[PDB]
Amino acid sequence: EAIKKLVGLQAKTAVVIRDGKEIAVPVEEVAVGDIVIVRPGEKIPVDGVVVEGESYVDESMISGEPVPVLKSKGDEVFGATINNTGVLKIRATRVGGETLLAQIVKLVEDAMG
Repeated sequence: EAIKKLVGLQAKTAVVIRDGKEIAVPVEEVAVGDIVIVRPGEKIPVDGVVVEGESYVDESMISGEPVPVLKSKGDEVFGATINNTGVLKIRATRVGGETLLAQIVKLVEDAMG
């Protein structure tokens, strides 16, 4: 439920493109600037901006909106959201405690702490 469910929704792994090749890494190893590749059906692991591809993304777990949202080059995407329809390449813009999800968690933890 709620916040506890959100923490459980965070990605644990990512696939980054480094030195011209895909590498699967624990999500903690993703850096701002990394190019991440996300396949249809996979969780977007960090916040970022689409650099390649076009796909409907399911953001219901954060925004509560049941209808997925079209993401194309230049659009922002959020960690923990689910990529639905097409492969996306995304440049990471916020990772770790800086993601939207992490900021929500922090807001609640701080207020209730």
